[PDB]
Amino acid sequence: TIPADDIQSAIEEYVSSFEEVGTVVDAGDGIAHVEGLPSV
Amino acid sequence: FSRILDVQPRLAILLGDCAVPAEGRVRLLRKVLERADSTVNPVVVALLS
Repeated sequence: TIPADDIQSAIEEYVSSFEEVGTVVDAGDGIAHVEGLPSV
Repeated sequence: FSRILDVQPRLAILLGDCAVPAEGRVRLLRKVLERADSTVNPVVVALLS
């Protein structure tokens, strides 16, 4: 007795529920690491 | 539930999102679970959530 519905379009019920600025985490000597910016 | 989670790992991976906040995660999760009531027990849902 398991949820064998196989209606994974229920994932759709959630997917449908869904300017980029990052932040310097460390810097020095001319190098900088930037957290964020998922689409660079 | 581990069986049905592994055999179609799409749902497994879309639950492995590290950076994404977990409120939508648990929403999605319980929701998919109590989509059917073959999981009458709620404490399983509490554990997994």
